[PDB]
Amino acid sequence: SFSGYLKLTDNVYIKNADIVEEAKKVKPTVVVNAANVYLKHGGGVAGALNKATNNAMQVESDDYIATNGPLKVGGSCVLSGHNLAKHCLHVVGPNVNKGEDIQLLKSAYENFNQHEVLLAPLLSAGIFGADPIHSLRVCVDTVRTNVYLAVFDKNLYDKLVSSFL
Repeated sequence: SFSGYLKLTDNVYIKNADIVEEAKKVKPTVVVNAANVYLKHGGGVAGALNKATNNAMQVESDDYIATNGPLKVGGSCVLSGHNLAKHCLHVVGPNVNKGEDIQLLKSAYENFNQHEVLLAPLLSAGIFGADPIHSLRVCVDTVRTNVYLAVFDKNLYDKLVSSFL
């Protein structure tokens, strides 16, 4: 079970944590990856989760892409969670640095509603370029299932909690 989280709403919780370390500790049913459409887990959360699986996530992902083609921005797929979780829900939030529509962030968060409980990062935050305060707002206003958000950056976590409406 999840420990040390601050409750933001009925169903959204938040913690200043490294999502890889959190996943290894909890071994949740679902860990969300901040994926791109190609499932190329190079950096940010995706690079870190993939490195923790010894690249097994990338090998599985390349086979998934070879069979199915790329995901849509705002879409997702369920793959193995490897040593981190039962499943990994790869969700593609819009990458504002690639000129993608920020309105797709709500569509991206809607994927979380297919799972009762998830360990997740803030979608489109970090190297995806969106405002994490906005991502948290969209998360709380979209996700209805139980989401445990791991925010790596302490200063960002404090800003998110202190500005939460």
